[PDB]
Amino acid sequence: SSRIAGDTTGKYTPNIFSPETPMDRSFSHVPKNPFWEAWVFRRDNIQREFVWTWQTIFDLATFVGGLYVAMYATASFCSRQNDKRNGYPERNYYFSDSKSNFVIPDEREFY
Amino acid sequence: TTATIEERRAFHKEVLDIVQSKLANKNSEWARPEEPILHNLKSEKEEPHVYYHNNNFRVTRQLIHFEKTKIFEDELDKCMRTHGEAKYRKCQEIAKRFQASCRVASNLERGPNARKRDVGFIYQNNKLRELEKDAKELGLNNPFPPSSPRTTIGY
Amino acid sequence: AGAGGPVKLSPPVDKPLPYNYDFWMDNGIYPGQPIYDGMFGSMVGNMSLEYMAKGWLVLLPILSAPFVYEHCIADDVTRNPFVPRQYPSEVREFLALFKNGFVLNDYSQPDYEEMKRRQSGLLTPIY
Amino acid sequence: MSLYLFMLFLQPLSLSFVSRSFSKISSLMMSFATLWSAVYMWFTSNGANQTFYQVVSWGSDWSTFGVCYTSLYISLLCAFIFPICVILVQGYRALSILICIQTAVSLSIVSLHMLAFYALFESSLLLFFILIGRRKYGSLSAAYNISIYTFISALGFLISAFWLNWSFGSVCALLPNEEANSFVAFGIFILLWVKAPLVPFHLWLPEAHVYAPTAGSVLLAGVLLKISIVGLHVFFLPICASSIVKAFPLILSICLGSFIFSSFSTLKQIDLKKIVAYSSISHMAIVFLSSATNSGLGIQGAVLYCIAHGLISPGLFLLVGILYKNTNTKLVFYLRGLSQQAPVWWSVWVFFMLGNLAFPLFPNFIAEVVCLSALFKNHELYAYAFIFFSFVGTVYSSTVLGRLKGGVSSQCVDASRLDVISWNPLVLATVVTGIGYM
Amino acid sequence: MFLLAVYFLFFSAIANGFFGRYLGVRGSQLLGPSALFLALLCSGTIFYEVCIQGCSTNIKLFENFVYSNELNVSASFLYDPLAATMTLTVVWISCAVHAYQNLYMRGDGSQTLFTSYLSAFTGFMLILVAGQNLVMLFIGWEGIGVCSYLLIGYYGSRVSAVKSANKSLIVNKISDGFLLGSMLYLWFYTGSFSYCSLATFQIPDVVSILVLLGAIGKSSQLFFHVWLADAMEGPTPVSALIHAATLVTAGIYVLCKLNLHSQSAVGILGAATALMGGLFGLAANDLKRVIAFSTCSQLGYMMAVLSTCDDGADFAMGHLVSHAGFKATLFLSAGLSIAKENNNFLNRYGSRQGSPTLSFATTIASLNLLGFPELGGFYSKESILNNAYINQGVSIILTLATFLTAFYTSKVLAQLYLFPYGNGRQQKSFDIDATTLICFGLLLSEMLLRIFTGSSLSQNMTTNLPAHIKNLPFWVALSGALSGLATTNLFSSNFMRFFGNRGGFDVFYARKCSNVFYHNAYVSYTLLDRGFLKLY
Amino acid sequence: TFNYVIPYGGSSSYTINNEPVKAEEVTVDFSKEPSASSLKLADKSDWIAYT
Ligand SMILES: CCCCCCCCCCCCCCCCCC(=O)OC[C@H](COP(=O)([O-])OCC(O)COP(=O)([O-])OC[C@@H](COC(=O)CCCCCCCCCCCCCCCCC)OC(=O)CCCCCCCCCCCCCCCCC)OC(=O)CCCCCCCCCCCCCCCCC
Ligand SMILES: CCCCCCCCCCCCCCCCCC(=O)O[C@@H](COC(=O)CCCCCCCCCCCCCCC)COP(=O)(O)OCC[N+](C)(C)C
Ligand SMILES: CCCCCCCCCCCCCCCCCC(=O)O[C@@H](COC(=O)CCCCCCCCCCCCCCC)COP(=O)(O)OCC[N+](C)(C)C
Ligand SMILES: CCCCCCCCCCCCCCCCCCCC(=O)O[C@H](COC(=O)CCCCCCCCCCCCCC)COP(=O)(O)OCCN
Ligand SMILES: CCCCCCCCCCCCCCCCCCCC(=O)O[C@H](COC(=O)CCCCCCCCCCCCCC)COP(=O)(O)OCCN
Ligand SMILES: CCCCCCCCCCCCCCCCCCCC(=O)O[C@H](COC(=O)CCCCCCCCCCCCCC)COP(=O)(O)OCCN
Ligand SMILES: CCCCCCCCCCCCCCCCCCCC(=O)O[C@H](COC(=O)CCCCCCCCCCCCCC)COP(=O)(O)OCCN
Repeated sequence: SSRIAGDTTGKYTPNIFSPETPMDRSFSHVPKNPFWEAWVFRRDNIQREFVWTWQTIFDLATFVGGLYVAMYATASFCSRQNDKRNGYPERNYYFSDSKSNFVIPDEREFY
Repeated sequence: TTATIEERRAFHKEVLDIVQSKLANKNSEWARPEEPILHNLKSEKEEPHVYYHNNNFRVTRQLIHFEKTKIFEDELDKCMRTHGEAKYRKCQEIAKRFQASCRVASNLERGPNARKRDVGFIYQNNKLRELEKDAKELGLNNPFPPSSPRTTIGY
Repeated sequence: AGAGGPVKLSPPVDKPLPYNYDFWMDNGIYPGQPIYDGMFGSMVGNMSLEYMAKGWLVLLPILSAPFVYEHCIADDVTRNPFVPRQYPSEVREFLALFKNGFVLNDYSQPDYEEMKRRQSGLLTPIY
Repeated sequence: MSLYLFMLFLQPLSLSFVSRSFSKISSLMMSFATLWSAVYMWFTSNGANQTFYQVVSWGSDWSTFGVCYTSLYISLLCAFIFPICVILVQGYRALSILICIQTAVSLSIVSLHMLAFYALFESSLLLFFILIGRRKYGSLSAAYNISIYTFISALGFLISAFWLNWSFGSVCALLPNEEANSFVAFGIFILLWVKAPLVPFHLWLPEAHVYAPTAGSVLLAGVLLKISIVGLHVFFLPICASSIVKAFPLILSICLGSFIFSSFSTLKQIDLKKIVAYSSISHMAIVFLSSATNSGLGIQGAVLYCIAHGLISPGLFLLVGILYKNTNTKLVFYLRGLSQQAPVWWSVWVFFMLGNLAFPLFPNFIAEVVCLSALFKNHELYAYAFIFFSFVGTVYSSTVLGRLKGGVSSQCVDASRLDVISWNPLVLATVVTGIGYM
Repeated sequence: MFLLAVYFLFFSAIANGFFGRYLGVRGSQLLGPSALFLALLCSGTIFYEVCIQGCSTNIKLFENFVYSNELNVSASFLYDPLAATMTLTVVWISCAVHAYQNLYMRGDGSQTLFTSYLSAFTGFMLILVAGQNLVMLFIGWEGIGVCSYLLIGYYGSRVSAVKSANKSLIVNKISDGFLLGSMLYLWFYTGSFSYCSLATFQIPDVVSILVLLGAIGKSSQLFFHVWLADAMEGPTPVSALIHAATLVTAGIYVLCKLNLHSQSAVGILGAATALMGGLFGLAANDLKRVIAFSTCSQLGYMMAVLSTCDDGADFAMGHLVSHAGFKATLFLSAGLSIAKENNNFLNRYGSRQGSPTLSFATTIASLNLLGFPELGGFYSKESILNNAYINQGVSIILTLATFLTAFYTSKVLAQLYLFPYGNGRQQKSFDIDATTLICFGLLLSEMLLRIFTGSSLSQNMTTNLPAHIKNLPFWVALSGALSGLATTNLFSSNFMRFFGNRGGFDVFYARKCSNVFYHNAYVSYTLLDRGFLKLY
Repeated sequence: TFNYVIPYGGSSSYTINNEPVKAEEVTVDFSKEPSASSLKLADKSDWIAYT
C-alpha cells in the first residue's frame, strides 16, 4: 500500500500511475481538525467581533494611553535630570515652552 | 564674537591652500591626523575640509584614549594582585589614574544626550561638599550625607 | 517500569472551541492542565485566595513582631550591652568608610553623627 | 567596491542569458560570486580611511556609492544570507523576482545619494506586491498593507530629499549639511518609523512575513529591516541630529511602547511565523533607540545587534519553513512531540530560540550588553525599563517551546540532507559571532 | 592545571551529547565518571594551592571579548579562596552525582544526553564561580539557568515538568535582569567589570536593591521560591545538583563576592525565608519536597548571617560548603528510596531490609541537617545562630526555624525507617551496584573531612556569650526532634492547610498577576492591533 | 561622521554669530503682501465681528 519515492542513487521517478501510495513528503502531514481550523479562522479574523463600547474605550485608554503618558513623563524627568547633571541650560524640547535656544551642546565649549 | 563675510572667505581660501599642500605629497596616514586644523568658525560644517580632518583627528584621539584606558586597567589589576590585603592603601594612586582615564575617554565624546560618566563619584562628592558648606554657613540642616574621604578604591 | 507505562489519550476536540482556549495546555495525554495552575478550575486543597489572605493576615503580625522592636523601638545605645569592635585609628578610619560596615554604630566615637549620616546614604546616584 | 557593484549588476543580467534549465545553478554560482566580491571589498577596505573606506562615482551624484561601518556590515550580511534564499526558491519567475529584489536592496545599502537611495530601495515595490500576493499561498491583504505603507513612508522621505536638494543644492551624504527644520526631519523620520517596524506602524510586517515564501521571509527579516539603520546612520543623524535631540522624550516613548506592546502581542500568537515576526518588531526597538542616542556606544551597538538579528531571525524562519514543508501546519497546537520525532530539527530550533533570548554564547548577548550600556549612558531608567520587560520574550518563547517539546505524535517529521545544508552556514556564523568575532 | 577541570567537564558534555551514538550508554558510564575524577584531581590541586597555601592565580584566556568603544571585557579566570572552595565542592558533588546516574538512569532512554547535560551544568557552575569579571559570572549564571531548564523539563510528555521548567526560566530571567542592571550601574561608576576595581565603600541604595533582587532568584528567597518546590518534576540527580550546589548557592556567592548588600534587608528576608521554608516543609508529604523546603530554610540561614557581623560572609560560605554535601546525600538517598519502593509519599514508607550504607548515609545526613553536636552541619549552623544573637529579631526567628527544622527532619527519619512498613505487598526491588557504594563513600568522606578541616577560619573563635545562650540551639533542636518522633500535632488544621498551600504565593500569581498579564496582552492585541487598527 | 567612535552631526557655537549677508545685491519681490481685507477678517478682537 506504500512505496519509497526517494532514490539515493539518483534514478528517482514519480510513479504517478502506481496503485500503491508513494511515501513522499505528503506522508508525514498532520491531520487537521474541523474545530481547530474554525478556531484558527476565528482568532485571525477577530476584527469582525470588535465593538466600540465604553468598556473597550476605557481599557484601551487606561492601558495604552496610560502607559504612553507614564513613559513620556518619565522620559521628560530623565531629560530634566540629565540637563541639571550636565550643567547644560534648559534645552528647547519640542513641546516644552522654553525661552532658550539651547539644543546640542558645543563640543568646544566647557560646561 | 562676530565673523564677517570677508574673514569667512579668507579662512576658506586658507583652508583650500592647506588642502593643496596636503595633496602635494602622498600620505598613508592622511585620515589619522596628529594635529587639528585650528579655526574660529561658528559651525565646523561650514568648511568641509576642516570638518572631515578634525573628525578624523577626534577618532584617532578616542582610539588612543580607549587603548590607554585598557593599559591603565592592566596595571591596576596587576598592582591589586601583587599587594594582597595591602591593596587598598598601595593601589589608591593607580586606581585614581585609571578612573581619570575612563572619565576622559567617556566624557570627551559622550554625545548630545549622554550624561557625564562619574567614574569615582567625584562629581557627587563635590556636590555634597558644596551642599555641606552652604548648609553649615547658612545654618540650614542638610538632608544629605556629608562628603566622604574615599568613596571608591581610588576616587 | 519507568518506560512504556500506559497512558490515556485526550479525546479529540468535538465542539466549537472557546476564544481563549490557549489558556489550556494539552499535549494529547488525558489530564490537560491550565497554563498556570490555580488560574481556573479546581484549586489545590479547596483553598481560595481569600482564605490565603486571611491566613497571611493572621500570621504577618506574629512574624513581624521580633523585627519591629529592634529596628524601630530600640536604639543604637540600647540595642546591645557592648560597643562595636574597637580598632586602631588607622584601621578604624578605613573601616568607617564602608556604608555596609558595623563600626558606624559606635556611639562612644566622637564621629558618630557623621558615621550615622554616612550609613543613611544616597538613594540614587546624584550624577 | 567596483567588483562588488559589477557582480551585483551581473546577477540580474545572467538570468536573461541562461538556458531556463540551468537557472538555479547559475543563480547559486552568481550568489557565491557576489559573496566573494563582498569579501574582496572587505579586503580592499582599509581601516586607515576612518570616514569612508571607499567611494566610487560613475559620472553623477546619483551614481555615488561608498561603504562605511554600517554599510559594510549590512552588505556582508546580505551577501552571506542570499545563497540560502536562492536554494530555497524554485522556478524562473521566483528566481527573477528574488534576484531583482536582492540587487535593488544591495545597491541601496551602498548608495550615498538620498534620491538614488530612494530610487533603488523602492524599485522593489511591485515585486513584493506580486511575491506576497502569489496565486495559492499568498494574501492580497498583506501585499496591499506592505505596499501602501512603503509608498507613503518613502514618498515622505522623497519630499524631504527634494527640499534638501533645493535648499542646500545637493543631497549627497558626502557634502556636510545641517538642517534644523522639523518638517524635513519628520519626513526623513517617517520612513524609518515605518520600515523598521515601530508601533503603531508595524502592522504591515507580520502579514507580509506570514504570506511570503520562506526565501522572502528570510530576506525580509534578515536584511530588509536593517535598511532603516543604514538610512538613520547615513541619511538622518548627519543632517537631522538637532531634531532627534529635540524629540528624544518622544522617540523614547514610541520605542519603549513598541517594545512593550509588541512583546504583549507576541503572547497571543498561535502561528510560528507570527511569533517570529513579532519578536523581530520587539528587537528593532532597542536598535532604534540606541542609534538615536547619537553616541559611539549606541551606533556600534545598534549595528552589532542588527547583525545578530540578521543571523538569528533567518535561522528561525528557515526552521519554521522546513517544519511547514514537513507538516503543512504552522499552528503550535497541531505540532507536538517534536523533541522525540525530530531530534535534529529540535536541537537547532532550541539553539536558535536560545539565541533569540540573548544568551551569553550568542551574538545577541554581546549586542544587547552594548546597547544597554549606551542606554545606561543616557539614563539609568532608560536601561532599566528595557531590561525589566525582556521577561515577556521569555514567557512566550518558553510557552512555545513547551507546547512543541512534548506530547503524542504519530509522524516522523525531521530535516532532510538539504535542510541541514541550508542552516549549517547560519549555525557556524552564529557560533563564531557568539564567541566574539563580531 | 586550573583550566583542566572546566575542559574535562565540557569535553564530557560534548562527547556524551554529540558523539553518544558512538560512545553508547556504557561509553557515557565511563567517560562521564572518568572526566569527573580527573576534574576532582585538578580541583583538589587548586584547593590546596589557593586556599591552604594562599596562592591566587589569574588565567586570561583572551582579551577583548566585548570591545565596543570604552566598554571592554576579557575572558579571564581568577582562582581566589572563594573560587577554590566552591570549585572543590561543586566538582566533588558532581562526580558523586555522575557515579549515581550510572544505575539510576539506566531505565531512561537518553542516558547519554542526561550525562551531557550534567557535565555542561557542572562546567557552567565552574565558570560562574571562577570568573574574574562580572560578564564571566553572567555567562555562568545563564548557563546554569539554561541547563536547569533543559534538565527539569527532561520528561517532555509531562505537562508538569514543562511548566516547572518554564517557571524556573521566567523567575531566573527576572533575577538576571536585575543583575544586569546592577552590573551596568557598577561598570558606569567604577570604570571596570573586574572585582578588584569593583570595590566601592559607599554604594547608592538602588544598586544594593538590584543586587539583592538578582540574588534572591537563584537562591530561592521569599517571593522567588515558587520554582524550587516545582523543580521536583525533574529526575533525582538534577535535584541533588541544583539544590545542593549549582543553583541555590550562586545567589549567596554573588552577595559574598561583592559586599554591596544592606544589613537591614538581608537579615529580615533571610529569617523570613528560613521560617517560611521550615513551615512549608512541615506540611509536605513528598520526600523530595521536604528536602527542598529544608534547602530553602538553610538558604535563609545563610542569607540572614550576612547581616549579623563582618565574618558573616565567611560563615555563609562555610555553611554553604557544609550544606552541599549532606543535602546532596539526602537527595541521592531519597531517590534510591523512591526507586526501591516505587513511591514518593512518606505515608507508604516503612522499615524494610536494605543496604547498610544507604541507611547510615541517610541517618548521618539527617543528623547534620538536624544539628547533632560534633558534626560539620552543627559547627556551621552554631556559628550562625551564636553570632546572630546581637540582632534580636533575626535570632528569634532563626531559633524558631531550628525548631521546625528539627521537627520535620526527625519526622522524616521516623517515617522512612522506624515506622512499620507502609507500602503494598507487591514485588519491588532496586539492586545497588558498587558504583552507588562509591558515590556514598565519596559523600561520607566529604562529611568526615568537613569535621576535621572545618568550614571557616573563625568557626571555633569564641563568641562571648553566656553558656545558656551558647547551648540553646542544641536544646531547641533536641526538643524539636523529640516532638517530631512523637508525631505530635503542632498547628490547627487551618494552618496546616495554609502551610500545605505554601502560603498561596502561586495562587496569588495565577489569580491576579497572570490574569493581568493576559489582559494586557488582550488589550495590546485583540483590542488594538487586530481590532481598532485592522481593516474589515 | 560615518564612523562608530564619535557622535554624528555637529555642534555650532552659541556665542559666535555670523553677520547676515544679503542673498543678492538688489532684491525684487514678486510676492504681494496681505491685503487689508485679509487682516480685517483675521482680526479676532471682537468675537461677534469675527464670527
Ligand atoms: C553588450 C554585450 C552584451 C552583454 C549584455 C549587456 C546588456 C545589458 C542589459 C541587457 C540585458 C537584457 C535586458 C532584459 C530586457 C527584458 C527583461 C525582462 O523582460 O524582464 C523579465 C525577463 C524574464 O522573462 P520571461 O521569464 O521569459 O517572461 C517574461 C514574458 O515576456 C512576460 O511574462 P509575464 O507576462 O508572465 O510577466 C510576469 C512578471 C510579473 O509581473 C510584474 O511583476 C510586472 C512588474 C513591472 C516591472 C517590475 C517593477 C520592478 C522592476 C525593478 C527593476 C529590476 C532591477 C532592480 C534594480 C533597480 C534599478 C533601479 O514577472 C516578470 O516578468 C519578471 C519579474 C521581474 C522582472 C522585472 C524586471 C524587468 C524590468 C523591465 C524589463 C525591461 C523591458 C524593456 C522593454 C524593451 C523593449 C520592449 O527577464 C529577466 O530575466 C528578469 C529581468 C532582468 C532585469 C534586467 C533588465 C534591466 C532592467 C533594470 C532597469 C535598469 C535600467 C536599464 C539599464 C540596464 C543596463 C543598461
Ligand atoms: C555539532 C557540533 C559538534 C562539534 C562540537 C565542537 C566543539 C567546540 C568546542 C568548544 C570550544 C570551547 C573553547 C572556547 C574558547 C574559544 C576559542 C577562541 O576563541 O580562541 C581564542 C584563543 O583563546 C583560547 O584558546 C581559549 C582556550 C580554550 C580552551 C581553554 C579551556 C577550555 C575550557 C572551556 C572554558 C572556556 C570559557 C570561556 C568562556 C567565554 C582566540 O584568541 P584571540 O586571538 O585572542 O581572539 C580574539 C578574541 N575574540 C574571539 C574575542 C575576538
Ligand atoms: C562556554 C565554553 C564551552 C561551551 C560548551 C557548552 C556546553 C555544550 C554546548 C553544546 C551546544 C550548545 C547548545 C546545543 C543545542 C541546544 C539544544 C540542546 O541543548 O538540547 C537539545 C538536544 O540536545 C542535543 O542533541 C545537543 C546537546 C549536546 C550538548 C548539550 C549540553 C548542554 C547545552 C549547554 C547549554 C548551552 C549554553 C547556552 C547559554 C549559555 C534538546 O534537548 P531537549 O529539549 O531536552 O529534548 C531532548 C529529548 N528528551 C526529552 C529526552 C530530553
Ligand atoms: C486618553 C488617553 C490617556 C487617558 C488615560 C491616561 C491616564 C494616565 C495618567 C497617569 C499615567 C502615569 C502618570 C504619569 C504622568 C503623571 C502626571 C504627569 C505630570 C508629570 O510629569 O509629573 C511627574 C510624574 O512622575 C513621573 O515622572 C512618572 C511617574 C510614573 C511613571 C512610572 C509609573 C509606571 C511605571 C511603568 C513603566 C512606565 C515607564 C517606563 C520608563 C513628576 O513631576 P516632575 O517632578 O517630573 O515635574 C514636572 C512638571 N510637572
Ligand atoms: C513575611 C513577608 C510577607 C510575605 C507575604 C505577605 C503577604 C501579605 C498580604 C496579604 C495580607 C493583606 C491582604 C489584603 C486584605 C484582603 C483581605 C481579604 C482578601 C479578599 O477579600 O480578596 C482577596 C484579594 O486578594 C488579595 O488579598 C491579594 C492582596 C495581596 C497584596 C499583594 C501582596 C503579595 C502577596 C503574595 C503572597 C500573598 C498570598 C495571599 C494573598 C481575594 O480576591 P478574589 O480572587 O477572591 O476576588 C474575586 C475575583 N473577582
Ligand atoms: C490636507 C489633507 C487633510 C487630511 C485629509 C485626509 C483624507 C484621507 C487621507 C487618507 C490617506 C491615506 C491613504 C490610505 C487609505 C487607507 C487604505 C485604503 C483602504 C482600503 O480599503 O484599501 C484596501 C487594502 O488596503 C490596505 O490593506 C491598507 C490598510 C491601511 C493602510 C494604512 C495606511 C498607511 C499608514 C497610514 C499613515 C502612516 C503615516 C502617515 C504620515 C484595498 O481596497 P480595494 O483595492 O479592494 O478597493 C476597492 C474599493 N473599496
Ligand atoms: C504628538 C506627539 C508627536 C508625534 C511624533 C512622536 C515622535 C516623532 C519625532 C520625530 C523626530 C523628528 C521629527 C521632528 C518633529 C516631529 C514631531 C515633533 C513634535 C511636534 O509635533 O512638534 C511640533 C513642531 O514640529 C513641526 O512643526 C513638524 C511636525 C511634523 C509635521 C507632520 C507631517 C509633516 C510631513 C512633511 C513631509 C515632508 C515635508 C518636507 C518639506 C510643535 O511643537 P512646538 O515647538 O510648536 O511647541 C509648541 C507646544 N506648546
